[PDB]
Formats: sequence, structure tokens, C-alpha cells
Amino acid sequence: AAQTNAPWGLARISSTSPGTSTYYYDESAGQGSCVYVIDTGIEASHPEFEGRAQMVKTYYYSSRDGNGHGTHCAGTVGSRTYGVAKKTQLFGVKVLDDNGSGQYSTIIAGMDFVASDKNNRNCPKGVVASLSLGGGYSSSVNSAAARLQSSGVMVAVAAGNNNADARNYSPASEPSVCTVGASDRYDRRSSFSNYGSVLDIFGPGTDILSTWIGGSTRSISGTSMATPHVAGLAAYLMTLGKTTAASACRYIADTANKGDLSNIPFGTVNLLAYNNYQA
Repeated sequence: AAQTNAPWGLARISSTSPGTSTYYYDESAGQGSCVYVIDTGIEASHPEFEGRAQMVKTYYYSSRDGNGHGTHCAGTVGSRTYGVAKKTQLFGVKVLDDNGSGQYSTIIAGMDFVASDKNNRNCPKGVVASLSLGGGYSSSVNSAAARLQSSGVMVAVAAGNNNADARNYSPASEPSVCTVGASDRYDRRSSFSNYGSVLDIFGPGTDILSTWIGGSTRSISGTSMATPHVAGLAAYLMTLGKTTAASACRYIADTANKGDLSNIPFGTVNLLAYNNYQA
């Protein structure tokens, strides 16, 4: 399948070159997979989600996304126009308040929630979790991410936006999950992207158009935007049967575009997520 005039990040993930604008992908499109977006919520009524999104858990007075961040990330995973895996099922877990903030205890509870809740959902092609959040190093936060991964969920987490080594941030620093840095449309490391040996992969993160609350759209930047590209890619590849939740991060690194990004610090992987789809 070909989506013309796609957001640059979608085109990038199906291309061996920057500078194109059509997204190419197998029509299976993540059907039969599920992606949990652990964030500020998801505006599930947005036409872009086509009834495939739902809130399953909140720790606050509402499950609605009063911020936009979670809706944007969910849109990059799976919206019809802005999403990588256009037929996946999206499940929202609201661990962040409408200011985008959350206690680590709440975030940990949300991760353990997903590890159990997947057993209440129909995801025959596999389960992914996208975590566009983080703060300073916490062994307990890392352990929760490790448990979620161990339970059979492909966990993708943001590297962070400090232009610093991600070893000092959580869950970015957890070795067993997939830690995602950000790049721009010219294949440069995004100016804010964290780096370091703990990163597994880069995805598009600068000037990313996606869904927003109020039935709208907007372009924003962050490792929060790169992470759902990788989460959606994992769901798409799992639906194709090419990999599993336990092996998808490694498979994405195996099949990435290699050596094509600029301003990658010595010791950080130079790997850009790529779907290897041959039309």
C-alpha cells in the first residue's frame, strides 16, 4: 500500500533515503495487534482513530486526554492518516495528568496494569506498549518496564529530551526495553535527543504531525514522537509474523537503516527504524 503526501516520518520509516513523502507498507497494517499508549490519555472519539482506540484505565478524575500529548502519540502509532500501524487496536492508560505530569508510583502501577490487562484483550498478533515519558533514574521504574517486557509486551520508551546520556533517566536506561532516540527530516540527530549506549534505535522525532485533542492535528517534536513510530513499527512487524514481542527491538535494530544519521555521538548506535517493505 502507498499513502501519498504522508507525514515525513512515515515516509522515512519505509525509505532507504530521506526526502520522500509517500509511506509504503503492507496492507495488513498491524491488524490483530494491540498497542497500549501509557500517557495523558487518548481522545478516542477522534475520527482519525476510526473506533479502534479506547481508554482502559485512568488514575485521575477522568480518562479523557486534557493535554493532547497522549492523543498525538497514539496518532503516530495507529491513526488512519498519521499512524504507522493503521489497523492496530489502541488502548489508553492515563498515568499522566492533564499537565503531562505523573508520580513514578502511578507510572509503575500503569505498567503492571498493562502486563495483566493484555490477558483481557484480543491481540493474536501480539502486544506493544509505548511509553513517551520519563524522569531521573529509578531502579523501581526500570524494574517495572522490565517486568512489562518480560510478560510478553514489546516495550518502547523515549530516550528523553535533555541532549544528555540516557543512562541517567528512567525507563530509558532499562536495558531490556527498546529505548528510542529522535531524528529530523534531514537525518540529523534531533537537537534535544538523548544519546548513549542504552539507546537501541532512532525514529522520526522533529516536527511530527499527528492527532490532537478537540478533533484537531498539530506538529510537535520530542523523543515522545519517535517512540510511537517504533511502537507502531513493532506492531506492524508482529502482525506480519516477522518477529515477536521479545525479539522485536533486536529485529528492528537488525533491519534498520545503518550509518545514515549525523551528529550521533561516538558510542551511540547509528540506526534508524525501517520497515523494509518491498512494494
